Amino acid sequence: NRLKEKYTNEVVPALTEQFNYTSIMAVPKVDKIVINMGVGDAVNNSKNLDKAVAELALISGQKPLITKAKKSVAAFRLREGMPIGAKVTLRGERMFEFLDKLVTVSLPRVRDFHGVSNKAFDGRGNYTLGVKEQLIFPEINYDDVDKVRGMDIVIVTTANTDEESRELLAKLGMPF
Amino acid sequence: MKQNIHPNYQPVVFMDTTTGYKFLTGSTKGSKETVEWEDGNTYPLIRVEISSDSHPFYTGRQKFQAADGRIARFEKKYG
Amino acid sequence: KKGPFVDEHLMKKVEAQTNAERKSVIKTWSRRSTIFPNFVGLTIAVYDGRKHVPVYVQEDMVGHKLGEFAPTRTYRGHAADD
Amino acid sequence: ARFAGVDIPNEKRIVISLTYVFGVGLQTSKKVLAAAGVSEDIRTKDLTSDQEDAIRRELDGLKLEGDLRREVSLNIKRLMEIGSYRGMRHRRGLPTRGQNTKNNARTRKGP
Amino acid sequence: AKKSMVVKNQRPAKFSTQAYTRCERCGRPHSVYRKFKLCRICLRELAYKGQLPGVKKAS
RNA sequence: UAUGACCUGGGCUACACACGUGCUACAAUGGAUGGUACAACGAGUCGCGAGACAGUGAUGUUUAGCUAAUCUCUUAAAACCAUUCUCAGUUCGGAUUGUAGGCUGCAACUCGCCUACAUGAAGUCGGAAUCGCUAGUAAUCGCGGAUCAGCACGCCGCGGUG
Repeated sequence: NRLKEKYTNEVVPALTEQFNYTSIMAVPKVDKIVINMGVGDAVNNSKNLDKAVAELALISGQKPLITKAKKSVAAFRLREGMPIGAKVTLRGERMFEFLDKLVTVSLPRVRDFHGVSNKAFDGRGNYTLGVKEQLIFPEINYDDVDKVRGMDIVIVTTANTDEESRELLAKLGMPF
Repeated sequence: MKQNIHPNYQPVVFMDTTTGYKFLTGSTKGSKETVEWEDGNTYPLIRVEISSDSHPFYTGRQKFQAADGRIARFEKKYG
Repeated sequence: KKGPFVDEHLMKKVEAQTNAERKSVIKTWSRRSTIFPNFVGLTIAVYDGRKHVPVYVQEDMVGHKLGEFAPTRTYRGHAADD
Repeated sequence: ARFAGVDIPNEKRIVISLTYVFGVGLQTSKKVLAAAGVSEDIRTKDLTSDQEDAIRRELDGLKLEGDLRREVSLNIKRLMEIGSYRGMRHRRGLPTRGQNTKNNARTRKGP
Repeated sequence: AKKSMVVKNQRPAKFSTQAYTRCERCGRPHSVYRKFKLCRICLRELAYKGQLPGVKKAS
């Protein structure tokens, strides 16, 4: 990767400034993403959502799987069903194969007022995010984006520290 | 990894040129491809030459939107 | 515009109330008024024909006439519109 | 970037491929049609290779398309209550020419 | 009313913006030939007779 | 001593909604490309107002000519070839808007415009039906008066095509 090295060496000061000093192997650290359609919407055919699964294979984190709702909504009659909106559930050095999109491509492409999401307080050092359309990822996105069916973006630190998580993402790439 | 990933990572013969900063592997887009350009499957220019500061919230701080605001709605000598 | 247009007697109340006191209403008349940047921070009346409307001014009030200071074009309004 | 790289069509001139875009048009898109030296161009399904790279900031003279959105927004949403003789008519919805709204202007007026 | 609408525009008002002209028999509103200083409606009352080289039988 | 008035602006034109009501579109005969050729075309040296001009145009900057069988109007459009958009909510379609300017007048929202520009909604040929159209007739394109400081698709006449 590249942000392994600039991560650790650039947080060695922010080790001491933020909470833990001397826990030099185990400091706060990111965990993963999850990237989902989650639209609902399956009751029409579920097949348009089964092109949203090719939208998730198109953004190409990993294998685009789907979830079953626990109860099937009377207002949506969907009979629990497996297609609901897509799932990755992407983690690790693949995240480190994924974040340079986030910091130097994705929202600096979509140019929407530095994407402020300070509302994203997940209690303990995690941070949500969403998106409407994705004109992101050149030569992959286009000729099927007649409607981007959506995606959601949730980062998560190992730490329970929300503001140090703000300094952990906002350490690099995205102000809020 | 899965074994034999029948999902994507498929190599389009292109380049993730500059300040996306990626090259090519079993990989398909964005932040994934590789870290070098000094052999060049294709050469790193086709996307962009300006960085995340290509975002116009900060592009030399991006105060070229200024001036605006106080000539709204009256600093004038008519009427 | 070129060759501007402006009030006269309540221009002499711009110059009779800017110096003295920013307080009172006026038995106004104006289809011929403006607003200067000095004018902001005072109270003036608007001649509908019965109610000399006591409106103070904010900098938003760019140099329009008292025919359009406040919508004193009386039309009731909240009955069957749009 | 991207501004000129946003949502390429084929088959057109860049001028209609920018009135196509929210904003830059027949004064200015023809002005930078010439300033980038484009001139119909495309009808090609290729814009150029590098007159893009001219027309990044050569196109970026309009401040901005997102601040055309925030220019209508930043303009009128301050311009709410000057009167509000005009703002109430504009945002209640009638075309505020001072326009005769008796019968017609039926769509924006609302049937 | 015949004098606030005949005599009044005879009295000097502000301008042509205010004192719009008409014929001097009855101060009738516009549709007034200012090229011949007389109303259409009042000049028609002459055009019972007519002192004009125009053909009289409503061409 | 009042339904008679002087002034002052706001109404008079305001809008949930029906018919009166024409133009504009939906499109390739269009829409850009240009350079035509025409009747008109009446007020006027009171006023119209050059190839003198900043121009995106309003208008200045000059007003030449102008008591008209002078002159600015009066060089109208289609047919003309030139390129493409030859297919689509369409170089669209022009609802606004936000303006940024000029003209008019003492003043442009009520209670005139016009010139940009940016966004450019409907609208993809029109229920029931109606009305008009047997000659330059429908259709069609222009000019002037018309009112008037300002301001006219329908508002008078005349003719250009057919």
